[PDB]
Amino acid sequence: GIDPFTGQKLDFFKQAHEGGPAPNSEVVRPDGFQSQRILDYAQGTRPLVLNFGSCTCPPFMARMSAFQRLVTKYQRDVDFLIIYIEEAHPSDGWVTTDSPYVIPQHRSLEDRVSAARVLQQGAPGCALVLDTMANSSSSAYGAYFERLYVIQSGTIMYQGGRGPDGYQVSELRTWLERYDEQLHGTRP
Repeated sequence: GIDPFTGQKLDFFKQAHEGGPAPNSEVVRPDGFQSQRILDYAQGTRPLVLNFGSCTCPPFMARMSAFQRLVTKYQRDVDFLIIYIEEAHPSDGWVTTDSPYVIPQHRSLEDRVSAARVLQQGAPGCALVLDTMANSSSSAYGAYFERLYVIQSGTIMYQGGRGPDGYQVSELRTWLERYDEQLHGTRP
C-alpha cells in the first residue's frame, strides 16, 4: 500500500519496546564495509548489550570508561556491541559546536569509519560496527543521539529510558547485576 500523502509505502512496523522483538536492522563492519545485522552479534542465548552513539555526543563519551568496565565485569555471560551512528554535534552544523571533537557530518561510510576510528583508539578490543548511511539501526532502535539496549534471543530485554543523563548506565548496570545474580548468586 502507498500513503497518498507521502507517496511512500505504508509503515506497519511498531516502534522497538521492551518485551518486543529486537529489530535485525542493518550495520556495517568497519574493516571492509561488509553488510551485517544486529542479530549477527548475538551468541546463542547470551544477552547482547547495544551502545549507540558518536564522539560528539557528550553523554555517550562520558560513560565510555564505565561501559568498558561493564564489559570486563559481565563478559562471562554477556556480549557487548557499540554502534557508531550519525554525529550528535557535527562541526559543520547550524549551531556552533564546543565539543572536544571536531567531526563534520558523515557524508559516506569512509567518513563514519574515520570518526569511529577516533573512538576505537579508546575502547581497545570492544566490538564496534557502523550504522548504515541510511541510519537503519538508529531508526529501528529509536537510538539517535545515544541509547543503550539489552537484547536476548531476538527479544528486547532492556530499553534505555529517555530522561536525565546518567541514569542509563546505572539502569543498565542494574539489569546486568540482576541477570548475573540469577546465574551465579549474589556477589558477597
